[PDB]
Amino acid sequence: ASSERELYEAWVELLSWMREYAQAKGVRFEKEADFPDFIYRMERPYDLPTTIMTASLSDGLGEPFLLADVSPRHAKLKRIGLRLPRAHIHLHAHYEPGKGLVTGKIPLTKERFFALADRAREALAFA
Amino acid sequence: FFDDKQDFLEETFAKYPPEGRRAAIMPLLRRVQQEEGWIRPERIEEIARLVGTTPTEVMGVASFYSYYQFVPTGKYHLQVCATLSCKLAGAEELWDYLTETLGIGPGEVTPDGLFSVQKVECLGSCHTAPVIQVNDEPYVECVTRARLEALLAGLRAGKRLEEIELPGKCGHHVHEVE
Amino acid sequence: ACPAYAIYVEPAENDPENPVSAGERYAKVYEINMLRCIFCGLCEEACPTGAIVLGYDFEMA
Amino acid sequence: MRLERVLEEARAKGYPIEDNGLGNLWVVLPRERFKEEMAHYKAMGFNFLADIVGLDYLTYPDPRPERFAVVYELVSLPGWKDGDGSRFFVRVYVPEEDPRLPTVTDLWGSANFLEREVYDLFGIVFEGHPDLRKILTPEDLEGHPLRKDYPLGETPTLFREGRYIIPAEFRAALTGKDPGLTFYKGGSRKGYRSLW
Amino acid sequence: TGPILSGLDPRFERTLYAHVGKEGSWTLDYYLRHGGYETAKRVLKEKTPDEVIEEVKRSGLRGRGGAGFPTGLKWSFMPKDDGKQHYLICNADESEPGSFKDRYILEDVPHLLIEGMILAGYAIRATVGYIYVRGEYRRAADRLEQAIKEARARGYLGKNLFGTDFSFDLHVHRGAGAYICGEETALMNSLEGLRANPRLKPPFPAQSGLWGKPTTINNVETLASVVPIMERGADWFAQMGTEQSKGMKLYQISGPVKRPGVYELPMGTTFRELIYEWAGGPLEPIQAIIPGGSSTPPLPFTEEVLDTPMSYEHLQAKGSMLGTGGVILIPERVSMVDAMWNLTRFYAHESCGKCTPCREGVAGFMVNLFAKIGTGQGEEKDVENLEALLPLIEGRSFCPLADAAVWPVKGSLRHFKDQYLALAREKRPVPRPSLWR
Amino acid sequence: MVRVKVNDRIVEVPPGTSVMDAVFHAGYDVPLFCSEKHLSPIGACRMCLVRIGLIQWQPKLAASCVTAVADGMVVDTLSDVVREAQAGMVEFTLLNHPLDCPTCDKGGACELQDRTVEYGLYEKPLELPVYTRFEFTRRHVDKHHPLSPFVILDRERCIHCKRCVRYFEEVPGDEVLDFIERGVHTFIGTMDFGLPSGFSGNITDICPVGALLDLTARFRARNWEMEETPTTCALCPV
Ligand SMILES: NC(=O)C1=CN([C@@H]2O[C@H](COP(=O)(O)OP(=O)(O)OC[C@H]3O[C@@H](n4cnc5c(N)ncnc54)[C@H](O)[C@@H]3O)[C@@H](O)[C@H]2O)C=CC1
Ligand SMILES: Cc1cc2nc3c(=O)[nH]c(=O)nc-3n(C[C@H](O)[C@H](O)[C@H](O)COP(=O)(O)O)c2cc1C
Ligand code: SF4
Ligand code: SF4
Ligand code: SF4
Ligand code: SF4
Ligand code: FES
Ligand code: FES
Repeated sequence: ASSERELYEAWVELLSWMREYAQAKGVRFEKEADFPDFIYRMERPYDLPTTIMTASLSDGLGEPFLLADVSPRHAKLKRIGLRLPRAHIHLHAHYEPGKGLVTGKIPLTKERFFALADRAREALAFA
Repeated sequence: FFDDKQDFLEETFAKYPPEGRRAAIMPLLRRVQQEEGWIRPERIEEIARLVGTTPTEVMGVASFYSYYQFVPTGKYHLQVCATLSCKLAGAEELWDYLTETLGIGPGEVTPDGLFSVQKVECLGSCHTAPVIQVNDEPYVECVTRARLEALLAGLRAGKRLEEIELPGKCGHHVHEVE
Repeated sequence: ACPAYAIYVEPAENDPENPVSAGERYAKVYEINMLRCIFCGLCEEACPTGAIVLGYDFEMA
Repeated sequence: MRLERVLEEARAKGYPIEDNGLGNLWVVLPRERFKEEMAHYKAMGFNFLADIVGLDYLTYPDPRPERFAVVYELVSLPGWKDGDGSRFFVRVYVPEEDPRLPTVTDLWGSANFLEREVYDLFGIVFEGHPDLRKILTPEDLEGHPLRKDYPLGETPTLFREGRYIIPAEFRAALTGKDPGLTFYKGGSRKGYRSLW
Repeated sequence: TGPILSGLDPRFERTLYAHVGKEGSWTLDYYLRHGGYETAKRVLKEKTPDEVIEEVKRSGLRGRGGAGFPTGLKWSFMPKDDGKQHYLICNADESEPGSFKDRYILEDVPHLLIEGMILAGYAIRATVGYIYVRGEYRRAADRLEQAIKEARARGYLGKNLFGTDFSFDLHVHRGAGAYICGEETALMNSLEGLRANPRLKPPFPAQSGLWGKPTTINNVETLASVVPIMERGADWFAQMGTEQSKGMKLYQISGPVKRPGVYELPMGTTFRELIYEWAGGPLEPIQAIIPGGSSTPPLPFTEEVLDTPMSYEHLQAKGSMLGTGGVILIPERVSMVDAMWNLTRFYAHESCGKCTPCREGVAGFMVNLFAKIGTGQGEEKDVENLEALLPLIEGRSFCPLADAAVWPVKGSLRHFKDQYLALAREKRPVPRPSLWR
Repeated sequence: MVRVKVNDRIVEVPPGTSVMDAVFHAGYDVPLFCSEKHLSPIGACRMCLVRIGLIQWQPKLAASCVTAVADGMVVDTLSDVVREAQAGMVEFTLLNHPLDCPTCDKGGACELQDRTVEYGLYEKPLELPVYTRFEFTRRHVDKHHPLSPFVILDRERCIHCKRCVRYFEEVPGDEVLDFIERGVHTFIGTMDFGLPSGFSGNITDICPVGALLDLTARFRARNWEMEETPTTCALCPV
């Protein structure tokens, strides 16, 4: 699918929410990974508008409470995932042409995401 | 806690040898789970402290299963069957309706604080597929479009799940197709 | 990879907030000994990111 | 063709015949029987002595009879009148205690410089050579330096801040005797020959 | 039917489910007025331990929760006490989709079980029993505790039960849902309250188990079935089935079929009798049948399949196995792909993570393959891929879960191959029509 | 004592010592990722599969660590069915394991790394190259998380050996590490902060991959480059 473009612009969005939340709540942001296919890129063209494959909001003592990973450029069955550790939550945001970025069928928007984050924060984080 | 509940502890510590202490983790965890509707870290520090092993051990044991919730849950923790038998009778479509009615993802709680949704694998009530179990109180056997919408609309109105009326029957141990 | 031992690389840990290297580890010291150098392309081939790429010069002394 | 009467003979006389399936054949002759054997080769139509390699088996990982073994390559020069192309190696074990060995100066003229070299580089005193003297190495370096207990000798590579690299500890390639960096080698890394 | 022979007996009578469906069935005293604990009263003071082996050893009752070294034999390996109190663990965990037979034994005839465990207990020289009931059955666990309170009060469990020096008790131990606890070695960890993983199989439950001490594990059905055995006889028993597979068995069924449920049938009954005569005939025409458990290869819907006798020694030979007799019938309003898709998405959930072959291989490789095929971003190449993965997994795992997760997908490529090749080669997802009633 | 035969060489080897050792004793060689000296085997990595005849080859391939020797047994390392299976397990282990080698500090001495080049590569002499067959999205979780002033944990790296948890349970007797979720999500984590043991540090060497590394010496010079000087401790009377 042509989903590729549409996912990536959404991925920037997703990050954006995380940065605000980080300064807002008094919890840090931490880049985890960068795309292999950017480091080891070596003459290739480029499409991805950021370089961050995984990133997280941490309690402040280095344990994460919220993980966020996009699928890398090449691989099939692309998705964006979220996960709360220690509480087995594995969320699969897909993109659907004709809706937006959806968790299955429910639209993911900022309010949604922020609420999810605070329920995460409150259970798992000690900060 | 279990500070003022020392008979319950005494009961479960009596069931097992004095060196089989780690056994106590299964019942004790499940007690905390029911009474507050979830287990928060501090609880796990107590369970640990009691049973004579480090927190980290108990964290590992606790996190193994799939009943427990380590985030807040609604009043009616909906544990929807979604394994083969149930799938084949259309558990899929139930799960669409339920989730889109309540409006929440998993790990989220309905704005009321009455409804969490959650998948689970088989419950062993295949004859009466699809089926859901609401907390530790017996299975809402069958779920016809009516029975679902009835269950919800009733539950929002504060009844129990056995006092909300439900069309049809669902068998004792053999059933007949409606 | 080099057969003169001509490349001295002191690595260092990337500051998380101001990068100079895409990954997370970088080159705080990179010195290369030209007098010992033999001219290869084994360097260039080995650096898996294609970072070091032999030039166009000869006018040194 | 010429080769065959050597093979059947070696088998007859109890001289082993080592063989790689690489188009090389070695024939192991002891020291005593060498001279006369080597005489027979010259008669037998092996004109041309190509190589003399001194081999040091000090740290080889499978056992070996004696420490030093030299190996000659004798050839029958094809295109010449009795040219044939019958080319084969001869290996001759030599102890570490006594380094004696028969010269072949009187059976080829190639021998003259080559056998001198092997004296210089490995410690092998060649019996009856018209001349031995050190050649490649100056007379001011003791030992026959191409042996395997002898330091290659290294000198720091030098860089601006006062940083040096000692050559020998960058070197990451590991000898097959060595244990390797992890607990043990196995598999491919004790040798791998890609299937044909 | 005829002497020491399979097929529906014309003289049959229900035994185990002689009250089930009716109520007053968990009054101790109701049970008592139907010969409750009679069979125990006789046996403990009269018969020797050896006989309670031998009797069952002749009855020939092989395993009960899906295969098993003959009930009779599994019991011979005990040491018969060298300072170690034995433990009898009833595996009343009943995951395995489509299985739900044991459920009703606890809910409706608990006191049957309790007696069986008193019998069994005495045979293997035990003095403590754990019943590990599934983590999703509350009703069953209440109803079981209730029976144990009754029985414990009046001295049908307790000290000095009928003049012997056995004193044997049971405890309920509520699980918490995790299929892997179903395997007998995982279970020992579960009770001991350590994370569910298996353990090494060169020892067997018999020589070490729960806190080191010799355990014997049996499936609930088997344990209940010890009571008729000791009452009526191996001679009464023997009339049914082929030789060494005997007793009746609670075949159960689910999925589309006009009667779903439990049919207490004599052994050796065919699919035909079960599916038509008993289960009222089909709904939609059946595409394939998953014969017992869910850890079995599917068998196509065919006459030669339908007429196959259901037994552990004819279905052995028909290239599948037989789990708990819990058939699932698969209709043609879904494709086989969606059936195995859903099944192996179950196993990926119930992978435990310890084994490499099943961590990365099934729950990491396989799920994603199915998903790719069955969304139709497919390639022909994938069916070559998927097929070729299978022999690396089958052989080698540290626990028999994996081999149960490959076999259905193994089987579906031996017989039904075409359907997979169809959806891939034309690149189209599954057709999912309505199925919600 | 007992006659064990590995391939083409026969060995004596005292009875009660598992197959694995008899293999290595014979000079033939097989992988390993879950066992280690002084720890305890519990076959788990499922690497060390050989084939066994006692003679009559079995339809089941024993994991060398968890099966004892038996007299007159033949054990085969180099056999076509074996080699195939080894290729397999290597391939599975690498399936999820973040591509990060050059920047990993486990360098030229990453036990996974060394096994791969020894045994690896899946079926096909080649005329067209074969590399990976995964093409879905990898596992992604947390990495480079300090657990303590002396141990950094890059969780995602792990291959789920049991060596460290196993070590902790047996050896210092303090329990401070164990796996968390189940199925594929599994990851080692702690609920004690500072990692409190007087023997925390051993996990750095023991962990086969590069999951548990010694923070005090992270990023200072690549693994191979260091000059390795054997000597003796002098800070305490042992
Ligand atoms: N009904 C169900 O819920 C399920 C059915 N299954 C069936 O279960 C089987 C796997 O169960 P397992 O217990 O691993 O089978 P198994 O081969 O170990 O035999 C079953 C029972 O026999 C015992 N046993 C076997 N050999 C013994 C020996 N030498 N000494 C003492 N006891 C011995 C085992 O401990 C176990 O209790 C599968 O092959 C399948 O047929 C598979 C998965 C689930
Ligand atoms: C992964 C796995 C899961 C199992 N789950 C169950 C189960 O849920 N119920 C069951 O009765 N047997 C189950 N079994 C079969 C066990 O062998 C069974 O619990 C035990 O053998 C019962 O004793 P029996 O074999 O004497 O009947 C399972 C086996 C495996 C390998
Ligand atoms: S070209 Fe590079 S690799 Fe080669 S000697 Fe020079 S510095 Fe070394
Ligand atoms: S086969 Fe799977 S569920 Fe079974 S022990 Fe192994 S990883 Fe766990
Ligand atoms: S972090 Fe290391 S030692 Fe621990 S399980 Fe992982 S690979 Fe093993
Ligand atoms: S632990 Fe090993 S395989 Fe993983 S990134 Fe490091 S060097 Fe690589
Ligand atoms: S598959 Fe749903 S109750 Fe069994
Ligand atoms: S070393 Fe044998 S299974 Fe791991």
